[PDB]
Amino acid sequence: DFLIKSKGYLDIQTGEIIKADLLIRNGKIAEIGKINTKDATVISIPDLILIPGLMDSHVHIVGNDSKGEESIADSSHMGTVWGVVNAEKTLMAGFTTVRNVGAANYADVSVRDAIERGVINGPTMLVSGPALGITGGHCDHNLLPPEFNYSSEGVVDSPWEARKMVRKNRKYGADLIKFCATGGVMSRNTDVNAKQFTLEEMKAIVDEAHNHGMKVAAHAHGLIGIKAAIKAGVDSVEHASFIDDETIDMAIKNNTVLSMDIFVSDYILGEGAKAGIREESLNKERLVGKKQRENFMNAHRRGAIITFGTDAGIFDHGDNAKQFAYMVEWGMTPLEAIQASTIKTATLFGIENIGQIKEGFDADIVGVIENPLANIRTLEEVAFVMKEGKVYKR
Amino acid sequence: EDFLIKSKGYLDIQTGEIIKADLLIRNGKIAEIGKINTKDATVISIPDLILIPGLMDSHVHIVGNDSKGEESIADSSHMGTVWGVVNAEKTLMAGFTTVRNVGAANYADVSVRDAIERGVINGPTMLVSGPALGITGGHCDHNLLPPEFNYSSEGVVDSPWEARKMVRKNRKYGADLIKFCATGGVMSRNTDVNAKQFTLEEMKAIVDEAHNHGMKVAAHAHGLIGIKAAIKAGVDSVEHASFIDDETIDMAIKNNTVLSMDIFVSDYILGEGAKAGIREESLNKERLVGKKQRENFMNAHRRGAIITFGTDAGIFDHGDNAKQFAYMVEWGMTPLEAIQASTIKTATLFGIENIGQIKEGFDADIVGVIENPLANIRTLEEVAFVMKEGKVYKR
Amino acid sequence: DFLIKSKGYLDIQTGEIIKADLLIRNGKIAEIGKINTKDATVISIPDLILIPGLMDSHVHIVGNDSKGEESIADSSHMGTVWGVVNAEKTLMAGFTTVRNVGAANYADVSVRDAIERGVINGPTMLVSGPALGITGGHCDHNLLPPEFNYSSEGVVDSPWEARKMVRKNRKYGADLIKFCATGGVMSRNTDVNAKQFTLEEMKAIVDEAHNHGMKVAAHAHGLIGIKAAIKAGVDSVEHASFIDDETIDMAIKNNTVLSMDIFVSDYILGEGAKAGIREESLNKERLVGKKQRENFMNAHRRGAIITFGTDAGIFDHGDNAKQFAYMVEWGMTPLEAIQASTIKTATLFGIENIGQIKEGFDADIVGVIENPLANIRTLEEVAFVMKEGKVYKR
Amino acid sequence: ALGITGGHCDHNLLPPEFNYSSEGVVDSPWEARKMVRKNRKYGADLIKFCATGGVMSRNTDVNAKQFTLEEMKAIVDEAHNHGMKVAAHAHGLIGIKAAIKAGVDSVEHASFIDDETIDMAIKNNTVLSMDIFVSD
Ligand SMILES: NC(=[NH2+])NCCC[C@H](N)C(=O)O
Ligand SMILES: NC(=[NH2+])NCCC[C@H](N)C(=O)O
Ligand SMILES: NC(=[NH2+])NCCC[C@H](N)C(=O)O
Ligand SMILES: NC(=[NH2+])NCCC[C@H](N)C(=O)O
Ligand SMILES: [Zn+2]
Ligand SMILES: [Zn+2]
Ligand SMILES: [Zn+2]
Ligand SMILES: [Zn+2]
Ligand SMILES: [Zn+2]
Ligand SMILES: [Zn+2]
Ligand SMILES: [Zn+2]
Ligand SMILES: [Zn+2]
Ligand SMILES: [Zn+2]
Ligand SMILES: [Zn+2]
Ligand SMILES: [Zn+2]
Ligand SMILES: [Zn+2]
Ligand SMILES: [Zn+2]
Repeated sequence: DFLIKSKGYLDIQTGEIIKADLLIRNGKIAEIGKINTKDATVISIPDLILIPGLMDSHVHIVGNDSKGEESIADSSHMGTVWGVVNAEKTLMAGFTTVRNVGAANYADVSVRDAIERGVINGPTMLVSGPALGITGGHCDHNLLPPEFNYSSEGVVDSPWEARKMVRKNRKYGADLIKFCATGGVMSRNTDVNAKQFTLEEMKAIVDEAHNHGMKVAAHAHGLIGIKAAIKAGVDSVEHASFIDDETIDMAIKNNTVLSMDIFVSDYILGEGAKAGIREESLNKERLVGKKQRENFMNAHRRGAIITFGTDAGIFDHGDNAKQFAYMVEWGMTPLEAIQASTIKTATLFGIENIGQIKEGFDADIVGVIENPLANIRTLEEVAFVMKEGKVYKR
Repeated sequence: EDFLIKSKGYLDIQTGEIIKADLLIRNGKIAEIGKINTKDATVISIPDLILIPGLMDSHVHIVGNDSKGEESIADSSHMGTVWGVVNAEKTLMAGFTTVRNVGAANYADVSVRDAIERGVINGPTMLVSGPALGITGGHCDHNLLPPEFNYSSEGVVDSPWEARKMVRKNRKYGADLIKFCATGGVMSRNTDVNAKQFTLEEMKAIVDEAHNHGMKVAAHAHGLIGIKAAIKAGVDSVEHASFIDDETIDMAIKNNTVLSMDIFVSDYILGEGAKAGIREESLNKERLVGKKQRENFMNAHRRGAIITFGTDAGIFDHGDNAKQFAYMVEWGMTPLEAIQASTIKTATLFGIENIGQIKEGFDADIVGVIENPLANIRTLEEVAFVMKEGKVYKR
Repeated sequence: DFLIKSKGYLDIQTGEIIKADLLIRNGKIAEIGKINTKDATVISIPDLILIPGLMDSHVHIVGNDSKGEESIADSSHMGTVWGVVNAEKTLMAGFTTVRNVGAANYADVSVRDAIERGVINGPTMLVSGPALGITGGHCDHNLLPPEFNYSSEGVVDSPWEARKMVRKNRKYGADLIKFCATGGVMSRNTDVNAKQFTLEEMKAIVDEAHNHGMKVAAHAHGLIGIKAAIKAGVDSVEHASFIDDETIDMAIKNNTVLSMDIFVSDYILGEGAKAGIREESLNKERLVGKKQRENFMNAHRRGAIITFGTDAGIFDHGDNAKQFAYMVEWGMTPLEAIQASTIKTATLFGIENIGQIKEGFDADIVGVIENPLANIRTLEEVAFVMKEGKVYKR
Repeated sequence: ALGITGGHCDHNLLPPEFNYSSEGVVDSPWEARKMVRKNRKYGADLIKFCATGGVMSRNTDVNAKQFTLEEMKAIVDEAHNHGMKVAAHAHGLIGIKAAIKAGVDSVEHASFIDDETIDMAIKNNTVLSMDIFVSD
């Protein structure tokens, strides 16, 4: 049992700093206010303001981050090694629950299960397994000559094939299903504006996933794909870069969350240009970047649900909180930006008893130096992290 | 040669009346009822015993490996066949003369069935399903190996035409009926009991093809949404039916959908099975299912739904099937209704005539028992005389 | 414990009937003499003479015995069902240890393990797994058209292929290795007098098997294959139908046991002719039958070790004891015939503590009506069977 | 690790219907040669093989030799050609002899090593890597 004495805590619903102590037992926030101090151990942390543990709705924790010629023939296990490292970095940054949204060989379930079993430290991961795509789509790997005839793990090309891949992902322990509805920036030979998958295929994916109580995320930059994903019944649209007034309203009507990664565009065009990102990808980034944040601002105003998704993996894991500054700059209040990373994500994830400092809820608590409603860039350097009643950072 | 059964009196399963008579048995049928011209050959003098028709179980798994421990880990599938021989005898000796085997691999169930039929081994007449059909990762699938193995079990199908083909394949290799998983289950790893498995289109395809070949369809379904779908697809029986509500009990009544409910086996799983080697995930899913199923069993009987005697023997010991009768009367059936559920009700479900009744022309599947079963139903738990097809197997 | 009081017991070495009691503890014969019936519990069988449990060195317990058109498309599991039936029949006939010498799919290890676990009743089986043969050999199944290109489980065609099949059999639990060194009677398109396998292949089979502590049996009718099998170093030659003076001496020198089935030829030409045995097989039986028993007589005289192998499976399981009468008629004393089925087999099998009613040995004991040295045909109907301290027949 | 079909390095935990053999299973000198080459291809520093049965595996005789000497020599020759060292798992005496005779750089466990073959190891610079603690 822990008793947490602090400068106060953010009531995320109201936007209030409230001065109270927190009693923690069985990894849950047991009690809030003045508590009987005779009992057990005390976390004296009186200068820090406490916020609920942060959430990212779009990460790629597992994957090889080694670069250069020496890493060319690396096995898939190197990506699992990197997953361990990056899971720690994500948690230490104050992110306690994340949505891993594409990985190969179910190494994402392995890292998730290892965290859950307390083998390694990291956030609670909700994992997708291999993302589902058409032949030659964004989800497919178009880097080998046709003599190889290589298609990646999640490539499906009929409603029933798609159905079966959803079933196979669930079999090997996926929490959600992810699919590419358009082309993308980071892949080779994909049109960002063209729709990938027929609506029948998209509907089959969504129907099957929901039947198993799994939520569906859809990668979609181009407008025609965003429309189709919403119409198919997805729970979130990732990126949503060219969303217009009419289909923002479609999303509002259908409770479709818009998981928009407005920060990562600056990394790709700046730091990523000489990091090793291809020339074809940088040109597709120009088409997407500036237009996405304009649409982000419009979508928020019109009233669409937007979550905090960063596409961490492209940029460094642990730097996820840099998106908060971008989020307020493009039309959100500091409170709204933090709500997008807590209560909004919680609903999207379909997990209750997280995202709020409230009695009964899980003890996922982040301590921060300044007031986050005054300066949101304090989230970029957190000073206390507790996940499930365990302290990982001081 | 002919036999004369001098009994304390047989039970007319239609009426409830212990009609005192004698029975002449020739060619494996009941030829004469009443006082007969004692003409021919030998006399089965067994006058302490009340006579009932041979008992039926609509849900068994006779073939399967019952060996436990580390020593049995790399056993071939033939061990499950060996056990099948053992368990077939144990089933017949417990007074069950016709059973419906409802899920087995490699058509070993048709091999055991045929062996019994050929007189190679002793056991009940089996109606066999072959491999049960299920989706990838479903209850019918084996979810115990790593993804690297990419293992899916025999009856895994994932499209209406794949499903169609599997029904045809089972028929090709000698199946009598078709069985499929409509929801997740208790005993499997990584299955949601509440969630539906298969699309309705898939289910309808299975049913349509099976019925086209004169095969009946059983559907494993715990969750309500899958029970609805199975009935709507047109199955002949819903196994378990654990979360069936008022509305869909009426659906079943309207469509002649039998409810094959296993109310006994839950006590074995939570009690004896907890230390026997049943996984922690399975025991938690049993607590969700068990108590609620029997409440729904009581409600379904009262609303007027056809319920058969199905035990899920294989989980518990084969031979102990008759233990469910006590549970059956306790949960709203009369002693007569519980025996009817194991005789006439099952015979219709099985689609076999000339069985389930002590009547002239019917098959000589006759069980002798000590006390009156309408007085004490637990006498069925220890039968003293078993005749199957005019041959005596127990005295 | 068990205290067996009988008329007496056959001393298998001397041929005398010793009067004593037999104390049984933990499956072994603990004491032989006048024994204080002390703790427990007495088996009074005063009319019966006790002999060691009988052995067969050549059986096929697992295999489909169903005939007619209805059995044509039977799965291999029907052979397993029949295996259960035939194991019981073998044990009730007073055979407590047998050597099963060819079966498919490791169904023989399944039946053996089921008996060992006490799931079913039967003798202790020593099993071979699939017999090794060349393409188109006696061990191969030559009943399908060439379009099918079917070769059976144990077909090997190089020394390293043969090595690997031995290793594979051991992996899936075989006790011994069996191979075809010549063509046979019961197969289609095989020359009985032609050698199958090169010597190099034969030597590789034997070397690998011996390296693992497995014994090697070789099916060999034709003289030239018998020679080769002995030269390769086999522990037994099955059938050995055309063995001459020179190679009988080869067998004596090398301790090569001759497992000869003299009875079964009368079944094949008589009962089997109408049972469904093909015309090509009956003609090859006429070449083998009469000549084999003449050679059996010569080999015994010259001093070669001959065990009791019947080829049960062709004829009915349980009728194994009929070979005893044939065995005395062709040059053995009644004692020598029973010795061939007890002490001789035990050595061949490589199992100690069986085959003798002796202190420390296993309680494999058969009770019989008359004296077996007076009338050997009492073995054809035994009255008492105990295997490993358990009574199966009274 | 390289091993025979059904050996200590093989995994004998599945039914014969699966026909599963593990990654390093080799059953001829040239197969063995190839697996050494494959291991080197994907970055191995040394080669390890099972020369006898072991404790922790299912269905293996600890005192029986696994691999022919020819196979063993092929493994060692090929590894040495690439400047890789060879370790050999060996409990039983008859396998330890063979591994030394084949020219391994170390014998792992070496549980039943006698006077004569300790001298063989000394003469050949064969290191004995012995795990005396783990049995407790
Ligand atoms: N707003 C952005 N440009 N985000 C980057 C998109 C990255 C995404 N994985 C793709 O390849 O399409
Ligand atoms: N009353 C019961 N618990 N019935 C369910 C028995 C187990 C069932 N075959 C399953 O795994 O789903
Ligand atoms: N002595 C004999 N009858 N030998 C022939 C027995 C049949 C033997 N299994 C074969 O086909 O060769
Ligand atoms: N006494 C010992 N060192 N025992 C442990 C041996 C471990 C080795 N991996 C084996 O199973 O063979
Ligand atoms: Zn958590
Ligand atoms: Zn994307
Ligand atoms: Zn992404
Ligand atoms: Zn706002
Ligand atoms: Zn019948
Ligand atoms: Zn079920
Ligand atoms: Zn069942
Ligand atoms: Zn009633
Ligand atoms: Zn024995
Ligand atoms: Zn033969
Ligand atoms: Zn034979
Ligand atoms: Zn003699
Ligand atoms: Zn080792």
